[PDB]
Amino acid sequence: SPISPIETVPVKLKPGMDGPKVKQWPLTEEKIKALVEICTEMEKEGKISKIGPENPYNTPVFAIKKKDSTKWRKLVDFRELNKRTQDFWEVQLGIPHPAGLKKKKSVTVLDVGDAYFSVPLDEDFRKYTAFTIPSINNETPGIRYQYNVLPQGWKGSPAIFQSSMTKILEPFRKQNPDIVICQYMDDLYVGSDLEIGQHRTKIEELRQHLLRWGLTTPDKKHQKEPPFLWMGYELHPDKWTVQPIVLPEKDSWTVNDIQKLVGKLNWASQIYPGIKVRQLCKLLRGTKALTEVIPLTEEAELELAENREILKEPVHGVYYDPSKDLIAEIQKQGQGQWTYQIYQEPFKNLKTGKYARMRGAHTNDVKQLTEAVQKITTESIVIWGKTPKFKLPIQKETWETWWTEYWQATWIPEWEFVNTPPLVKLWYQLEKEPIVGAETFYVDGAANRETKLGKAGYVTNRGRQKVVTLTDTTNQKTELQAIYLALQDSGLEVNIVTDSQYALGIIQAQPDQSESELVNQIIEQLIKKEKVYLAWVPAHKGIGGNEQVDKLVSAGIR
Amino acid sequence: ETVPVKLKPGMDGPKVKQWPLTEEKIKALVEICTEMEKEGKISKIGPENPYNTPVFAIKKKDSTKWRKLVDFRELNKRTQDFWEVQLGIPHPAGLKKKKSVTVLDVGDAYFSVPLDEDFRKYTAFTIPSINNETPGIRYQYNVLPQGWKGSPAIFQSSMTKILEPFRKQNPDIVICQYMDDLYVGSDLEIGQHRTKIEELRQHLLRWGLTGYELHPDKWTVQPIVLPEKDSWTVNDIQKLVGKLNWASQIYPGIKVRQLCKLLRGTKALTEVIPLTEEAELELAENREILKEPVHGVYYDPSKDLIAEIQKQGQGQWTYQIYQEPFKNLKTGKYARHTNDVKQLTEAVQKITTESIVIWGKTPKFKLPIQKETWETWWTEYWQATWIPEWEFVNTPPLVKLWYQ
Ligand SMILES: N#Cc1cc(Cl)cc(Oc2cc(OCc3n[nH]c4nc(N)ccc34)ccc2Cl)c1
Repeated sequence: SPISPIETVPVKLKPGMDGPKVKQWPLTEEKIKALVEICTEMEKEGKISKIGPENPYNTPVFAIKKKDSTKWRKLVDFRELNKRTQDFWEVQLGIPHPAGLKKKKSVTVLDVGDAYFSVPLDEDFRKYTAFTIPSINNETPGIRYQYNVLPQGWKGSPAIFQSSMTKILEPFRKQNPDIVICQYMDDLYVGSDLEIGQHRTKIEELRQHLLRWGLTTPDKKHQKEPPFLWMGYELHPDKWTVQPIVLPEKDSWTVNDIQKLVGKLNWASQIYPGIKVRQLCKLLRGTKALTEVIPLTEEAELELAENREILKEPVHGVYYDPSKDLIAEIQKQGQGQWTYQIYQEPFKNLKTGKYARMRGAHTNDVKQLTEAVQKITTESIVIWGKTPKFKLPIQKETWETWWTEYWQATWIPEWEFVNTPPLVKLWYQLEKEPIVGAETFYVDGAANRETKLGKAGYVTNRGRQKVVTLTDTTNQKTELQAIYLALQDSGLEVNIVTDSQYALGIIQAQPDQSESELVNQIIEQLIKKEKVYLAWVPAHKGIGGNEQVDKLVSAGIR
Repeated sequence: ETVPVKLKPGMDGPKVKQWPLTEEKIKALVEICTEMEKEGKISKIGPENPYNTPVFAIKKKDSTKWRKLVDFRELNKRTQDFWEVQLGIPHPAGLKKKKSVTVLDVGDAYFSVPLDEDFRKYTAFTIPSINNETPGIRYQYNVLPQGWKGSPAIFQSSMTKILEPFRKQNPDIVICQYMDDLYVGSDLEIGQHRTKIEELRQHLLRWGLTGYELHPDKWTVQPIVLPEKDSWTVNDIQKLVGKLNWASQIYPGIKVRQLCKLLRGTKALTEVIPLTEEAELELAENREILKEPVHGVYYDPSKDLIAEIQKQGQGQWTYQIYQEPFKNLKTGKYARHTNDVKQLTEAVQKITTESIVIWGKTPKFKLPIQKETWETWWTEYWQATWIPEWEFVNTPPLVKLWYQ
């Protein structure tokens, strides 16, 4: 193998740090042997060099035999040189998504051969790669070597190799603008819209150009055929898809089977529209053993099946036409479950996906819908360099009402309503000012931090009154109780006055779902009322019947 | 020759991620960096440079040309000894006093001065590819980069020369520089001011340096506002003591004891209760109190500045700069095709420049928006050469109205 004529990268050790001096464990003759064979070869090839005992650095070597075979393997444990090596720039910070790929006439995959070894190593660093093949026991000073090229398993090899291959290609890319070259790890992905004529030829100019550089790729015939089985995906000429998802029929489900499942399912979601994983995931909560058997909940079984259905056939995605636009459609699946599909030409999807997240402790569909829009927007920038025009199941007038009166800033890029149910709405609104001839409930809540004993109640202005005793509460929970009380006994239109900024805040937000069951009943209530006015006042300030509910709920509690 | 820059002790280079960017902002950046490369201001770099600072593209203040903006916030924090407790630029108390203050971009000055060979690497940035198809293009500065607060600290000496003439001949013009910008204050007629700014750019132009009108002395109060009404209701009074009771403990010597007494027992909210006069002596005593400043509130040069913004509706946003909560150094509002983010972005810059004009430093913003939404969008509306520090928050229901 060729060892690249190219320039080298300056490599430094971390500051105030010195090369490794780890002692070589003593080996069996078979391994000392093995290693000797292996090493002389690497030296024959230029890959390593023989040093003396003047160079004090040491990194432990080890030979491992075979699974089936009788071949030996050199293993160098660069854990210390690694712990002393500087940090490098992050290799590649994200991986191409198939759907971001522009359709090309022909694409050829060139896998560099023996990459790491095909590239020099900064001469002045070499000394740190020192290793020793021990002699038979202690007797006899070992054989010392040091790398000339990038050693496998060392911190910078991935980085440097990457750089080198960027520098090597620079030229070619100049005098070859229309050819696309994806660089990934030690692979080269090449495509052009030439007729197989100049393509099959341009491929060779590259290989030759790569060869002037020490880089040996395979020739044709030994060049892979499409569909490329790359990275979890199946890359065909005019479509792409995930690699065969095989959903296991089983008698009992262990934590681990369920996990592997959710995994396969989630990966399937990139192109298999409408995959759900909520019920399945739910089972995972609390986690017993890895080997523990979970019993499929009924919803769980129903999910699993809706899934098998979607997968019971095959879906593939198209590639990217930078001229056409991007459309993104989102649909409400279930409980904080969203599904989206991106396409340029109606119904020929580039990719799909889902959004579930619980952003907050209580939330609603308008707040979730925009969270998904954000998640999709970014995702588009990443893949395509631009954002999609959106078609959301929310009415333009609902959006605007919500957007307008909300405390926090929000902004959805271009969009259009699309009557594809369930539709997004607000299940209740609070009055802006007091209902006339409606009862004023002055609610309250207390809870003794010592006994965690609580008292929830109200005192209305039609002289009505109530108080309840709660047992393992907090003030937040008593104050939410008081309001539920007032909701419970008040009918079609109320006026509620609290001193809980917390309950105020919670409710003013129009939640429609909540992590609290208390917040959920209240929601259920507010949804029933015809008119609800809710206002706040400072507490422990002789205000209205505020003090009146105070003595009520404080009596015993505080 | 170059000046030696050294990272604050016990810390090292910025390893900040590059936010993803759109195709159009990417070409804009690719072109720009090629030219800067030819002109030798930034040179490509190798894997051996672990450092990284985000970079973006803006379309300045009402401009068609793309400007490349480098987010040096991390770096500025790590070199803070150098540009602050070393090569610091003293801030003119005078500036906030002038009838007129013009802001001029002076950022192209730096392109002359070279950056210490040993500091360069700290300046790495990346021009990211789309769909991670290729390695991002990595760069490092060879000269004073704009956005890095070390540049003015260094350049400070050469700006003194550039400006000594104009100064000798205009003893009552205040010249301040905060980062890439020059702030020029004068009490002259506007035509006169404009003339001197122009006379100023001539001087600047002989050294290579190639406005935007502020009116400090006209920046007034956002006095907490109590309504005036004929016929009150339990509500309004309830709301009255509410706001009133809150303005106290922040507004030294408020009073409610009267008002409270009108609210006794449990009556409907829809109930009209006339006002006693002593209670009226209360609104007034308070109302009057509100027009006048805080008292006891002084800027602490060693403490950070905070700015909170509340979305009020109809294109209106309120805000307050303070160092201790409810110890407001300054309050105000901002008012408006302008979505929430566009508007919030502009508020953020307005306040930031006032902040610079008055104290010479920027406030840490508490923005009422989703980190994500904001992150993806702001650069669309951003036009300053600096970027302030921000953190996201949820306005406390009561704060919005107590400030309405
Ligand atoms: N293995 C592999 C692999 C992994 C990646 Cl990310 C890219 C890749 O190449 C392309 C793939 C492209 O996709 C569209 C396309 N045109 N022609 C094709 N032929 C195939 N057999 C597969 C995909 C395409 C376009 C340009 C290119 Cl260069 C190959």
